Amino acid sequence: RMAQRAEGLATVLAIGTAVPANCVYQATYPDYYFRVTKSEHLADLKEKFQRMCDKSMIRKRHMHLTEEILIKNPKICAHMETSLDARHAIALVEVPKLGQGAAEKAIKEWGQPLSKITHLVFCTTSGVDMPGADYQLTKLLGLSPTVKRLMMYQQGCFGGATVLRLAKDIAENNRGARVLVVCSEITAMAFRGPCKSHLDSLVGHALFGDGAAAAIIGADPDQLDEQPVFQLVSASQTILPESEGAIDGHLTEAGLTIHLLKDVPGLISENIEQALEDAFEPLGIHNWNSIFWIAHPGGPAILDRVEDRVGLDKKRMRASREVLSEYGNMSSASVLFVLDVMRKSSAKDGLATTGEGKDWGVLFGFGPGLTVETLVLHSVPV
Amino acid sequence: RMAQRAEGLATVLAIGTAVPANCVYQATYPDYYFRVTKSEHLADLKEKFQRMCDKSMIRKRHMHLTEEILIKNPKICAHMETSLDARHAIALVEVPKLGQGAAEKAIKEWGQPLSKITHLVFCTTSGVDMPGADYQLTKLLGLSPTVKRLMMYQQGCFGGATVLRLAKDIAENNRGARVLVVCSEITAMAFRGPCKSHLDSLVGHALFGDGAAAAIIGADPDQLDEQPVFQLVSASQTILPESEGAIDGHLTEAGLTIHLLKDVPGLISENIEQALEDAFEPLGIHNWNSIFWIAHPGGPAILDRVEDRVGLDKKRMRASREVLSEYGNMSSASVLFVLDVMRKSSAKDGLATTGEGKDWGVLFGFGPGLTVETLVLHSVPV
Ligand SMILES: CC(C)(COP(=O)(O)OP(=O)(O)OC[C@H]1O[C@@H](n2cnc3c(N)ncnc32)[C@H](O)[C@@H]1OP(=O)(O)O)[C@@H](O)C(=O)NCCC(=O)NCCS
Ligand SMILES: CC(C)(COP(=O)(O)OP(=O)(O)OC[C@H]1O[C@@H](n2cnc3c(N)ncnc32)[C@H](O)[C@@H]1OP(=O)(O)O)[C@@H](O)C(=O)NCCC(=O)NCCS
Repeated sequence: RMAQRAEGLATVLAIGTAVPANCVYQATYPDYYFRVTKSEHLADLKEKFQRMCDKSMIRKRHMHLTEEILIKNPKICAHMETSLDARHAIALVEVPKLGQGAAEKAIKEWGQPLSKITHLVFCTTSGVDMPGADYQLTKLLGLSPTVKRLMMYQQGCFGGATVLRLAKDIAENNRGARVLVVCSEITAMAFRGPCKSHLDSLVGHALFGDGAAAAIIGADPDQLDEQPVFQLVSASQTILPESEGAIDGHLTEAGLTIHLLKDVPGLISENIEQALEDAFEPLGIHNWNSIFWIAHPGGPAILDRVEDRVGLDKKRMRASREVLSEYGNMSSASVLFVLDVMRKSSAKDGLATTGEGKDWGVLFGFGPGLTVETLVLHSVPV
Repeated sequence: RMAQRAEGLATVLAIGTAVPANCVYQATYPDYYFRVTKSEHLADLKEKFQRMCDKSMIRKRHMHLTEEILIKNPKICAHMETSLDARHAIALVEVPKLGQGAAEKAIKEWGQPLSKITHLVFCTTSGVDMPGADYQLTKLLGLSPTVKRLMMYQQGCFGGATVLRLAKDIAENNRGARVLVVCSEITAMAFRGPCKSHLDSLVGHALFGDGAAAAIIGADPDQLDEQPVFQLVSASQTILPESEGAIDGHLTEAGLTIHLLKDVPGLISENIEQALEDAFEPLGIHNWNSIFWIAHPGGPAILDRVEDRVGLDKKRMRASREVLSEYGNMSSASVLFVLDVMRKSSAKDGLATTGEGKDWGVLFGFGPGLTVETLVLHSVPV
C-alpha cells in the first residue's frame, strides 16, 4: 500500500479541444432551424426562438449535424418521431472520433509516449453502447490494452467536474498513474423540430453545441518532461434543496429529450455562496473576487445571476463567457474549454499564474438533480 | 494532501443482496417462454432452447417481469418491435428500488449511521436516465445531499469488478470515506420473443436473471464498530487479443439487444493464466488451487473451460456455480453475490478465513471488449 500510492496532488499536465468543422452563426440560426425543420408557418414560435437566440450571448456553435444529414433523416426533423436508431448511427461513431481529436491535442502538448497512459475516463451525454466510447477511443488512439477504463454515460453538464474528481483519486492513489480524461458531446441525439407544447426544448436548441475536450492528469510530475497547468485540491457535490425536476433528460424512442424549468438560474444563484463557503472556509478564503472562476456556461442567465449574487467583477466570468460566445453550451466538455481559455489568455496577457494571476480557483459543474459539483483548483506560475 | 488521505487498504465491511420475489424455475422455462411470447409454432427453436436450458446449470432465476406485465406490454413480447419507452417505464423505477433492497441489507450489517456514507457508486446495464439511478437511490435511502456520486451506466458483466476498483481508489485516497457500491439489474430491458435469425438472443434468455447487490467499502476500519470481510489488494483490466465483437450490446428502439459469439468461453479460458500471472507474480503466488476464486458466472461453459485450462480442483468454482444455480447470470451484481456466498459458506463450514480458509483470492469480471477485470483479494480470519 504505502509505496503503491503517489505523494503530491493530482495535476492537469495538458488540455486539448476539438469541435466539428461545421460552424452555425447564432444571428441567422432561427431562420435556419425553422427552415430545415419545415416549421416556417409556426410564426409566433419562431419569434419566441428569435428572442431566445438574441438573449443567448452565443455568437456561434459547432454542429456535426448538417442540412445534408437532416435531409437523409427526416424523422429527426419531426418533434417526436421514432428516431433513436438513426441518431445512435451518427453519435456512436462521432462521439469517440471527436474525443480522439481532443485527446491527440492533449497527448501532443504532454509529449510523453502513449504507453505511459495508465487510465482512461470517457464522459458523454450523447448516446450509449457496449462496448462503450472508452473502448472505441482505446482502439482509435492505440492505448495499451491494459489501460484501466471508466465509461461515464448519460452524465449531463456536471460531467466535466465529475471526470476531474475521478482522475484526482486515481492519480493520487496510484504511483506513476497518468489519466487521460475525455468529454465529448454531439447534439444529434437531442436535435428535433420545434413544438409549442415543449418551450424548454426550444431553449435547448438556442444553447447546446458540439465539442470535445481532453486532459492528462497525474500526481508527482516529472521535473524535466511534464509541465503542470492546474492542481486539483478538493472536489465536492451537492443536491440543491427544493430542486426536484428542475433539469431532467430522458433517452427515448425519439432520442434525448430535455426538461428545463425557468427556476434553474435562481436555484443555482441561491445556493452558490454556501457551496463556496463549504469548499473555501477550510482554506481560510472568503473573498470571491480573489479566486479565479471556471463556471459551467450553462447559459447567460446562470452566469449573470451568480455574478450578481456573489458580487463578482465582470473580469471573473470572462473565460466562461468567451466559451459560451464561441461554442455555446457543450455539456460535459465546457469546463475543460474554460480551463484552456483561461490558461492561454493568462499567458498571452503576461499574468503571473495560469489562473489570471490568482493562486486559488473554483470550478463549478451544474446538472440534473439539481446537482452542483464544486472543485477547488490551484494555479501554477507563468 | 497528507491530512486528506486514508492509511490502509480498502476493505469490504458489509454485503447485502436482493432479488425480485417472482421466481422462474429453469425446468419449466422453455414452455413458459415460448407460451408467453406466443411462439409455440417455432418447434425446432423451442427444442434448441430446451437444450440451452438443460445445459445452463441454472435451477431458478428471479424476474421482475411477470406474465401480467407481459400481457399489458405486448410489443416487449415481439422479437424487435418499438418498445424502449415501455421497457424504461419499468426499469427506471425497479432498478433503484431493487438497489434500495440490497443497500438497506448492507447498511443493516454495517450498523453505522447513514450520515457516515460519503460516496455512492451505482452500476447497472438496465436502462439510462437523468438524473440517474444514483440520484433516485440517494432519495430512497435518505443519504446526505452532499454524497459524492458516480453513475455507471451500460456497464455489462464486468461492472461488479469496476465498482470495487472505483471504491478502492476513493476509500484509500479520502480519510473517513465510506463508499456504498450498488449493482442492480432488471432484464425487462432485454426480454424479447425468439427469432431463428438471433440464436445468441436465445442464449441470453436461458442465462440472464434479475438481482441487486450492495457493499460498504472503507479503509482504516474502526476497531470497535466495523468488521472487515475482504480486503481489496489490486485491480487490473485488459482487452483480450482477437476478441473484437465477441460481446456487444446495443440500446435500440426495441430495447437492449445482445450479440454473443460461441468463441467467448475459449477467449476467456485462453487468456486467464496470463491475467493470474500479471496479478499474482508480484506477490510470489503461482499455485491457482491455493487461492479462493470469485469468477463472474457468465455461464457454465466459461466456468468449465477456465477450471480445465487452469487445472482447478472442483472445490474452487463451488461459490460461483452456486450463484449460477440459484440466480443465473445477474450481470454486474453477480460477483458480489459470489463474495457473499463464499463468506457465508466459509463460516457455516467452520473454515479459518472468509475465503474458504485461503489467505489470497481472485475476483474476475468479464464483459464487452472482450474485457477481463482482475482484482486480488485478501480474506480475514473467522
Ligand atoms: C434562454 C435565455 C438565454 C433567455 O434570456 P432571458 O434574459 O431570460 O430572456 P427572457 O426572459 O426575455 O426570455 C426569452 C424567452 O425565453 C423563454 N424561456 C426562458 N427560459 C425558458 C424555459 N426554461 N422554458 C421555456 N421558455 C423559457 C421566456 O419565457 C421568453 O419567452 P417570451 O419572450 O415569448 O416570453 C436565458 O433564459 C437562459 O440563459 N436560461 C437558461 C438557463 C438554463 O436553464 N440553462 C441550463 C441548461 S441545462
Ligand atoms: C449455452 C450453454 C449454457 C449450453 O451450451 P453447451 O454446454 O455448449 O451445450 P451445446 O453445445 O449442446 O449447446 C446447445 C446449443 O446452444 C448453442 N449455442 C451456444 N452458444 C451459442 C451462441 N453464442 N450463439 C448461438 N448459439 C449458441 C449451440 O450451438 C447449441 O445449438 P444446437 O443444440 O442446436 O446445436 C453454454 O454454451 C454456455 O454457458 N455458453 C457461454 C455463453 C456466454 O457467452 N455467456 C456469457 C454471456 S455475457
